[PDB]
Amino acid sequence: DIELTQSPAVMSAFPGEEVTMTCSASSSINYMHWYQQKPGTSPKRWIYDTSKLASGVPARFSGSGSGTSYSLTISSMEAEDAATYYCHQRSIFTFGSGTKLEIKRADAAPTVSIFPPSSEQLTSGGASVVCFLNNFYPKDINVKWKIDGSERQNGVLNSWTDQDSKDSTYSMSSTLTLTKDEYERHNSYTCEATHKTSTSPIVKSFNRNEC
Amino acid sequence: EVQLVESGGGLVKPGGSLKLSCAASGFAFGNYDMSWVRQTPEKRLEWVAFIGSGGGRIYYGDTMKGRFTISRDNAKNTLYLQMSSLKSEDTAMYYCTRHYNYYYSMDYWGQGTSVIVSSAKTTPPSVYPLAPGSAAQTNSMVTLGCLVKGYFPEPVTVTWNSGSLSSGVHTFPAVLQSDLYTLSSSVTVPSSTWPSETVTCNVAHPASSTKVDKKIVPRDC
Ligand SMILES: C[C@]12CCC(=O)C=C1CC[C@@H]1[C@@H]2C(=O)C[C@@]2(C)[C@H]1CC[C@]2(O)C(=O)CO
Repeated sequence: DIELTQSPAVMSAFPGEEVTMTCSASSSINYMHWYQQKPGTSPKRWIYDTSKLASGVPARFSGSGSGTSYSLTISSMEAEDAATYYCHQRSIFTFGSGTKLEIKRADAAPTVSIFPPSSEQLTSGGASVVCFLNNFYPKDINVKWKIDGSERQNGVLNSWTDQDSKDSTYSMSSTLTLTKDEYERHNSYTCEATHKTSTSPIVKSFNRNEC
Repeated sequence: EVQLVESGGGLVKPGGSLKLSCAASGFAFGNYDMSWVRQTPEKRLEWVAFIGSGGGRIYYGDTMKGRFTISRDNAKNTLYLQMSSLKSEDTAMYYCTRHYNYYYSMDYWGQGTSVIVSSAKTTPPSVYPLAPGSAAQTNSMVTLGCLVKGYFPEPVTVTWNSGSLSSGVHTFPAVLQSDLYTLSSSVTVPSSTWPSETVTCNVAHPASSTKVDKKIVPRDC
């Protein structure tokens, strides 16, 4: 069962940098192909037969390799290059798992905002407290929830957007879902964002016994 | 010019069957080897089936195990995939692809048709307005939102003021919660414009044929 592994899984670079990613095969094969995919669209043939560029592919891209080791290289990378690149070869069932190339930019702190459960949701017996952490960089950010002063960890779901196609920031939602009855037994709700742009968290909060 | 257009995907119970189709345009369909490739929820790409130009040569991926049948009708420029005894692991986006030469790169791909294998039933979303309430903001900008909860399957489409508020919008990837999907969308507008100018989220769920608008109104405290 000849299998493909790709390294790195994820990498980020500023425009202008040289980029290299690798595709390794468990035994020797030839004529490796590379496919480019961006969110919400189909894979696209990018490099084929180890070194041939597909139509529309700039000469900054090159493919090379032999045996058990293949690589895709980009000179002077451009923002439009950001995508996942997958290797594959004619005898392989499962494509390589991909290298996702992301765009490095200047650090940015999130704009944070918190929302109490709506009265309409409460009527139905559930209670979601929503916190948005918008337009930040890098992707790694820590969200902490405190209810009446004690950290809370159960019932939180976080969802990050794909890197933003115009400004290269990320955004994320952090949602604390509770039963209406559990929500009604506590008062202070806090969402805290800790990001490497500051040693001090960004804090948004509300008291349920207001409004 | 070249077009490959898939159809036939949808929700199917485990153990069920489905037939996918791929309509081809813009090229001599019968001169080309064709394939089906699927992408799982984990973004893994798996070569499902391959068929030679004349329909007399066929290959299948390792986990197919006789449950898939690729066929083609060169007179109607259509490729098919019959799928049977479906399992949860067969949930994926199914792509029609065309082969260039005999090293078997795939030089054209269709748009994909989504197959979801589970016992869940189509369910419309609840949509809730997210106003600041007791978390009132005070800057030059204000951020509002909509919570979309409890629908199946993906996707929903969210717009704000019918697409006229397009900048300042973040619609987050949905996540499974009690085996149903939930997402939120945020919009940011000058604080001088709300509530004086109305802000409404527009939620569409095609699978359930549902369309709801939720006006974001200041809360009655
Ligand atoms: C190049 C090849 C063999 C030679 C040929 O006339 C046509 C093809 C295309 C389809 C390929 C096939 C294989 O070599 C085995 C493959 C890769 C198959 C599609 C799925 C496959 O059956 C597997 O996934 C086996 O593990």
